[PDB]
Amino acid sequence: LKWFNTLSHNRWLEQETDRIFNFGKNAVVPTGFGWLGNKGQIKEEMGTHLWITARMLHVYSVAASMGRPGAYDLVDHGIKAMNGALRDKKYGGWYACVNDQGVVDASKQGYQHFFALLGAASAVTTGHPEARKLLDYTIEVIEKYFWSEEEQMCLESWDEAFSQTEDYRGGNANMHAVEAFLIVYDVTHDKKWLDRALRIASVIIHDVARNGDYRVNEHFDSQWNPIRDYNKDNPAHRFRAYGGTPGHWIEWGRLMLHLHAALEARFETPPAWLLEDAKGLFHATIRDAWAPDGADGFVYSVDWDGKPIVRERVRWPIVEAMGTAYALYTLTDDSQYEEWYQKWWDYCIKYLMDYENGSWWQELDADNKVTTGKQDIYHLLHCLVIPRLPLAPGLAPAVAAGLLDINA
Amino acid sequence: LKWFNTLSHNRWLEQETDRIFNFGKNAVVPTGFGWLGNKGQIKEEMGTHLWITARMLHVYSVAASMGRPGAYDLVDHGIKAMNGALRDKKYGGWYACVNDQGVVDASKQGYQHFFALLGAASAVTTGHPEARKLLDYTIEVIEKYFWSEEEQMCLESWDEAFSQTEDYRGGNANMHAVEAFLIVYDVTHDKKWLDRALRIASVIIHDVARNGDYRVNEHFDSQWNPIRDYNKDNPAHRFRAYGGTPGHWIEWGRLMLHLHAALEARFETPPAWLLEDAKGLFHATIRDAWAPDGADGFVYSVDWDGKPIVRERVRWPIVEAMGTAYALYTLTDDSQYEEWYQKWWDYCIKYLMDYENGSWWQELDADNKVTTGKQDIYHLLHCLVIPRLPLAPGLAPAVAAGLLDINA
Amino acid sequence: LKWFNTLSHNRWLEQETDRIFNFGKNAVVPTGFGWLGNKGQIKEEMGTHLWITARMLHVYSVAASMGRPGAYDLVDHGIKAMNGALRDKKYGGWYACVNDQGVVDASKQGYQHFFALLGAASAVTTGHPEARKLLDYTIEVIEKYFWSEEEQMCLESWDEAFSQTEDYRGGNANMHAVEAFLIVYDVTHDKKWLDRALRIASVIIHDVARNGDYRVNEHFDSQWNPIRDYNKDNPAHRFRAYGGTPGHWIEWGRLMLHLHAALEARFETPPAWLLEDAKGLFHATIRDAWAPDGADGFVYSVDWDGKPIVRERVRWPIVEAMGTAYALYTLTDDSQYEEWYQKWWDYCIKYLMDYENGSWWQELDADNKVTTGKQDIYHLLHCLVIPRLPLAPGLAPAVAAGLLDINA
Amino acid sequence: LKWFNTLSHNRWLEQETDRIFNFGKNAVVPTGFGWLGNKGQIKEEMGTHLWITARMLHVYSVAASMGRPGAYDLVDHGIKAMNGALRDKKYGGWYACVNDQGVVDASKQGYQHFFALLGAASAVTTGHPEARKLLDYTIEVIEKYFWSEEEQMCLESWDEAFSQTEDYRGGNANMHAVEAFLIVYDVTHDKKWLDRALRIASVIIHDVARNGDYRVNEHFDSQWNPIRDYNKDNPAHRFRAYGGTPGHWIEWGRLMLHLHAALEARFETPPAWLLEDAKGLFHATIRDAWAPDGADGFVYSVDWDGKPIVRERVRWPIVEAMGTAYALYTLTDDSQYEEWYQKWWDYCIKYLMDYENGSWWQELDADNKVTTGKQDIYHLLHCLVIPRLPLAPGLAPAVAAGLLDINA
Amino acid sequence: LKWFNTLSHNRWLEQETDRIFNFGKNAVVPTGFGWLGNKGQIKEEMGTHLWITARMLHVYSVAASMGRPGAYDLVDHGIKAMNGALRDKKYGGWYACVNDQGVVDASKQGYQHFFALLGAASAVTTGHPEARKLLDYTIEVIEKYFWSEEEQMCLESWDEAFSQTEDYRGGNANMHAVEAFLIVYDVTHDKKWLDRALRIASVIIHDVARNGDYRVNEHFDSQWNPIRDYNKDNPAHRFRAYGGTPGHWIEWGRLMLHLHAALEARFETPPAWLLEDAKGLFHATIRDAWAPDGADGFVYSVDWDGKPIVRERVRWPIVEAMGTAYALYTLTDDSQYEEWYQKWWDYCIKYLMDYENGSWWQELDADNKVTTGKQDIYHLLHCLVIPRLPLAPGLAPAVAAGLLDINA
Repeated sequence: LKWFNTLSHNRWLEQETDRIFNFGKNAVVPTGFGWLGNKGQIKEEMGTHLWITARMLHVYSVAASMGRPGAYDLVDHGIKAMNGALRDKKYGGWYACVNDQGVVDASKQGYQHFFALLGAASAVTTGHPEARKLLDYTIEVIEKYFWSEEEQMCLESWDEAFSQTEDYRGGNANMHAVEAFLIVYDVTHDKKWLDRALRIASVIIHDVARNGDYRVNEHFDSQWNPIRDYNKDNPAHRFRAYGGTPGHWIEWGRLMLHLHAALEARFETPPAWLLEDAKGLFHATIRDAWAPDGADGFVYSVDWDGKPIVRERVRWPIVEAMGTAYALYTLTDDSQYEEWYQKWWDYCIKYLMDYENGSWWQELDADNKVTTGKQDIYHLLHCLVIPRLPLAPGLAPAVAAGLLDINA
Repeated sequence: LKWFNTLSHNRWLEQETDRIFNFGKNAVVPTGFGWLGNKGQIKEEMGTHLWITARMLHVYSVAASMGRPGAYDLVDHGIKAMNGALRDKKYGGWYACVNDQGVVDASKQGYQHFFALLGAASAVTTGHPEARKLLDYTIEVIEKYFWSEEEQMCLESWDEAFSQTEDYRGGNANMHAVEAFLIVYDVTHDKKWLDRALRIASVIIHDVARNGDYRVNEHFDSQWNPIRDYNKDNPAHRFRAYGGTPGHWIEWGRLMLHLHAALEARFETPPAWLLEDAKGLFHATIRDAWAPDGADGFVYSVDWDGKPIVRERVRWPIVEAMGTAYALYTLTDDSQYEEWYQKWWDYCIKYLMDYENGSWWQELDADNKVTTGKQDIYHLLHCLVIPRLPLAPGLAPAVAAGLLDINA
Repeated sequence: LKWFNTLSHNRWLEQETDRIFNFGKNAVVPTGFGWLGNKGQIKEEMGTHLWITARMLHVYSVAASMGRPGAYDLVDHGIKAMNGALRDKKYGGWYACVNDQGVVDASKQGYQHFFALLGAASAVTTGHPEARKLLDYTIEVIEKYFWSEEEQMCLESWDEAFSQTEDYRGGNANMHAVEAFLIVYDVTHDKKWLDRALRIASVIIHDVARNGDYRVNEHFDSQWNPIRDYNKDNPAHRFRAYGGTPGHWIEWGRLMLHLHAALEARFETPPAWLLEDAKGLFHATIRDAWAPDGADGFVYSVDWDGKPIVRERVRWPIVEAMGTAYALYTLTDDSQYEEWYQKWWDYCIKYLMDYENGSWWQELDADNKVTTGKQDIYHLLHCLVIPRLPLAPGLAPAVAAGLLDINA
Repeated sequence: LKWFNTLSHNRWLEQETDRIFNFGKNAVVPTGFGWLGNKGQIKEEMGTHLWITARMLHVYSVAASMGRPGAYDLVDHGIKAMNGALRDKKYGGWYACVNDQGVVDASKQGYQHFFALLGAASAVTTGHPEARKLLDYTIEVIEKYFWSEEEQMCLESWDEAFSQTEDYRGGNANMHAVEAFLIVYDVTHDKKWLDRALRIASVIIHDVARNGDYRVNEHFDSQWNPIRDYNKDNPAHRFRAYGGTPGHWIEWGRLMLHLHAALEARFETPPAWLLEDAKGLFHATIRDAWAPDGADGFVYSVDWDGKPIVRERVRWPIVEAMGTAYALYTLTDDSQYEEWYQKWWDYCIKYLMDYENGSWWQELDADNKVTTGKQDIYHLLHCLVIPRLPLAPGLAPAVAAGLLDINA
Repeated sequence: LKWFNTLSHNRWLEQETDRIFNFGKNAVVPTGFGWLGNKGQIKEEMGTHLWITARMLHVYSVAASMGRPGAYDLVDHGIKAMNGALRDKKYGGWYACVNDQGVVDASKQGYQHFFALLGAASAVTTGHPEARKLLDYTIEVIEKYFWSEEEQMCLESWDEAFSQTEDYRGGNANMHAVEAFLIVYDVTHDKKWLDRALRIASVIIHDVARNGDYRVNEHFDSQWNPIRDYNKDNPAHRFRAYGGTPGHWIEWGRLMLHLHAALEARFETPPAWLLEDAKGLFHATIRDAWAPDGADGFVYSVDWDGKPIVRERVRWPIVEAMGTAYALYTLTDDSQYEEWYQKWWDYCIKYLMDYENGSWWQELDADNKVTTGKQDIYHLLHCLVIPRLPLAPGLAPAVAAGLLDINA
């Protein structure tokens, strides 16, 4: 019944957190962080990705501030890799993927860059001597090719040379921008980062999503008009999945509570829609995606009527669900959020956690059985560490500030 | 020996704080806050000053967050005043002094308007519904008439209608700008107010002061050139007194350590000179001003050779010295600072504190005897509340944030 | 903004509490506790009432557990008084009032007898060797003559010989029954006391009061039919005042939250009507009684249309209101409650608290000006100690359990 | 029932402590500390006593460590006095009493010299730059004239020139020696001080008082043989009163518990008899001296059969009893000691504490009415501060070490 | 960035500590504690060493105070061994090494005897019934054969029958004398041991080392004259290595700060050279031994110009360095010290820590690679437990006093 803000529960979280930090260290390769498989081994053919490398940089900055030996070393390894092979020393920014043999993907993807921004901002909290310089440059690359001052939104991607930008606008790239902007804000207080976050949110969530029963529209045209039918011919395709992706909805919910908390931290009454929409997104994720087909677990994608499409149970959606449950609980003090949190934890240790091979499974059947791959651990901190910290400042900043278990 | 961060000492501090909060409540007048005498009674002839009203608003905002019944009411009263008689509903800003019958001094003085800015920013920490609006307005007045974007420094004064500004630039008005700016920053988290703080300081302190044996130059010309000879003719005129007034020097010291803390708070390695010049100003104050004439206490004014001019022991100087002692202790951990703090407290209860008539005496003999008036209580928080709080965020913000005694 | 559960605010409350404990100790007389006046002097003309003596036994039982010397002495004195002259050693129970010259009022009043029960129960929390025996006896009297087993409610009063009970039924006697039952429950855990309390509440509040816009109906005939007309022609009369007396409404609200908490404390989900009706009574009190006539303060009585009658501002109503704000804040975390709490504290120090003569003024005219009796300090604990403790166990029990400031 | 180690009780103790510190402040005279009267006025005819000056030095060293401004100044004043007129700069040691004109009593009294030792040892805990030098000189005087290496006990007194020691031996001088030795041990860790303490206690308490039903024999001859009849011709006379002085008995009790604690603090199992005899003395004190004549309170002197002689209730005996009660509770956790403590506090606030004129009354008649006088406050710390500290290290050392309320 | 005094870091340290305690329990052999191998197995051929046995007694006294089941049993085993086969029941003291068949090495080694003194003093903190007896006897052996009252320094060794002492004096034997003396002082509170410690250090460090650029000279002739060339014929032989061994330098640093803390605790201002030289020894160790040959880590020995000799990276040197970093940080609050600590922890988990086979590796190449014995864990408490305790009292005493994590 009572788990939040209790030391007994938090100790359990910390212990699982260590099991996860330990699992991730096996990803260290020369050009950064490799792709970990079902037993924690590296999948060379996957090479070294930008998004995975930036996330880890962020992940071990948190671990370093938690006083773990070797984490800081991984942070140094992350900074050097962001100044290495992955960095396009010719056109700027970072390549999408590279291996020891050279570049595998030279495309410049927005979401992957905002993750670079997050990594840098979090790396700054560790005080690493090269971190602040990495963030400065990253902020430059962002403002030069990913943040549109005319649209006041984020772009999707570009070719290596940054010659032509894709005629597509997405909710995922802008969501990770809001995520990164929050931390850049915490380590700069340059007002623009927060306003830009609130701006991205008022558009994709308070405007579009909210008028559609809180089902986030992911695809927009270059003029920022919803492209509802996008990918309607490739329904099961995960990448840019047709319809709405509920996991994203709930993640968006939390981010807005962090926006809410940031404003409150500076004695500023936050706009009421942040909390309203956060709940809206939270309830809509449970309404359409939680156990809608005869079994527990969150389905991956849903159509515009609330009906499931991809019913596989992928790991991160429920992980984000827990993080959001905690955020809502923190601002509402409403027990229903803690009940969902506890319920989701029971599900996780029942079907997702793998104590035999390490970490948690990537995804399961619509019947929650293992069937395809665990290259990420970054999301896990949102249900393992976030519940031990206030909502402001952000994740890394708060740990670095010694706020862990502050409310317990 | 050990007082800082001890609950026993802090309880003592809190109890005297209440004695003083109580003393000040009697200043309440229809147009704002009156001028209190040696027995806690209002001196009607003095009328209602803008600087006293603004300071009192600041003061009770702190008391309000400390949970003192009545305080919030006085805050409301202060905001009503800042919106009423004191305000120039024609040219903007506030009149220097007014009364029940009309305006007494329509001039618009910088330092007084900066206290207006501090008062509104502090009031914002109480959450009073009319506070934020008051601050925004004050921000307008300040950026239009007192903060010079071209000079990148603060002006001194304007006539009522703001037709022409005074061909003078003073360290005091700009010092209270830094003071107010730090709080505005705490309740807006906007980078500029802090950038403006450092700027003001790099000039008046790191440039001029540091090159003048840390004796702060007070009077300047419209081109910010030091007018060392200012008032060398006129007598011991307190108003823009000739030479250097040490109390201000030690005050600048603390202000820069608050600036230091703010930068550290947002994970930014602060300039090494904030702390260097802090120590410098501290030492210089003791050097020329502490017991230089056969008796304990701080002299009021000193000349460019460091020789006392006005030898009267005014209250606020030693009060600020204590505050600065605490700040330097917090950032250096050097025991000499704590020794001075205790040394100064003993002096205060022995010669300044008036348990008989209330509050503290405002000024003493060169021999520490009461002679020729207790209109302020704002300074006292610097030696009664600041020692119970971290250096970041500022006074009012920290109390409202529940940081009182956090380090004890 | 934030006072509840903050050590700074609670320190203020404690210090005021000590000022009140000191004031009431001047009421000690040979037969029990006297009636204190405006300067804290005994008004021996008033004699020694049963209710005042029972209340003081309760008050100093709290003071005693708070570690105040002398307090226990008053508790001992209170018990001896309950076993002495005040006790009807012929027919049982206690006279309504006596003096050094004999019995002044031999009537057996219910509410006073229930206060006797509260007194005995609280005294038991001190461990005084004679308290338990006093409570056991008090139980007999109560179950024998004041808790109608047939009516499942409380009787009003009896003649000295308990031969005929009054043909009237009131809310006040039954409300103080609830108040006392909660504590007996805390010191016995005999299910009946809590059940009886719920029963009383369900009838007077959930059934009657709730159907009449949460305006509590005080007068009933022996068949428990409300006598809405009762005392009509005598409006200004306060004994069994005509219409509704809001002060009682809000008090019932708190008591019901204590029942709520009592049930949660034994891992039982409480019925929702408790919290629902508490909010109803609270809002109902603000609606009709708070500043309804162009001046702050709670009116004493109101009619069935919510229109005022006795517009004097009596002390206990706003004191109880504050206690209820705290109880409701504690169960909903809704800040509106804390705001009222602070607003009322500012009102109390501005017009009620008397630092010059001691304690608080007991009454003000409709314009909040002091009229001219300062007996009772019992109510004050509800706004001074209650806010520093959980809602379960009850007041005296909680302090004896060492829970003072447990949530701060 | 529960006061020991509760913050509520300890806050009460501290507040009363401040009321007492303030009182003693007026004793400051050019030669040290004067003799305070019933209104806190200096009774000039009494002059400046060594024992009073030494005690006050000890007292304000505690106050200084508690963070009280002005206290350290008094410590400084005390040290200068111990190096001024009171000090026999010709023969060594200190005159018993002096005034502004000269030496009033040149005798070298042992109990007063041990208070000098206590005062210095306590002053050392404040860090005062002259404290150590004072302690070292005091130690030299002690070993030179008051600690008999041949007798392995303390001497009584000498003439001004230290050429003729008194042909008498007393327990009071040896008892204060133990009290001082404990603190010297705390600020030096030279085993000899604690070993001498044990030796003194083993002889006077364990080898003599214990065989006398725990009635401490105070008068001995030079061969340390008891002089039971000492002054049988003038019982009523205070100085070296006939028979036993119970206040001393219970005080020896506490001192042996601090000794017990000191041994525990160095991981050494303390002899069983220290605790056994402490219980012994405490019991005997209640037996013969507590309310044995029809009214509460402790009588001053007792006959060898346990019969009262001097029945006036002096202040310190009960003050010390409370301290010992705390010490025995701490080592036995037996509630009976806490009950006595509370009972005695009730007695104190009722008969001894004087809130009207200041401090506490020094003496009351057999019926507990103020008689005839407030020259001491040193004993009061034993019931006001001792209870907030562990038994090791001693009073001044523990406060200086930041142990106030450590167990609360 | 921030690890010291953070619960999150200390939890990491406690958990590794348990892993370490678990590894050492396997060393139990009938005659005391055996020599453990790289897989935690007993190397029977090495037999039972006095130094190892004494170190484990010490180690498990700490584990026992930390509440670990089994620990106290190992403490008991340790005491039995020190009273058994190891003890020379004919000439006194202990044999340097023995096995089940008899005595392997009958020489009486000073540094091993001082470890016996440390083990006994540490054992005393557990309260074991036979500890004090062992400590008492060890004291007698030490004062009779290893502490020279004429030299005011420690002797090196003797033959079995104690007929002739070695014509040599070493800094190592005297260093562990200071280490043991500190703990003897904590369990005897006899300044004699702290005086002897302060004396040892004033000679070995403030005298010699400080004048040789803080390069500690360890080989001396019987007249205490440095033997700079000692073992130049065996420049790669770790035993009494030629030149300087930095590991020892930094260790002396920490020891002197414990000595500093010890003096502070008894309110005695400590000699400034303790902290000054500690800083000096710290800097010297980094200057000459940290990464001086193209790879991270500390070299084992260095010549008189600071040039490396033995370049293998032995375990204990860096472990001691982290301990000293903590102590310096604790007394200077200077960030560089924490940065080194963190930097060194990252190195340890990277190359030294062996989760695969248990404990940590004992030695590495100049390239930090493992090669061709894990007989110790005593050193590990200096980087695992010391950072969770204050500097006074010492390690075992402080844990037994409940100070673990007191500053976090």
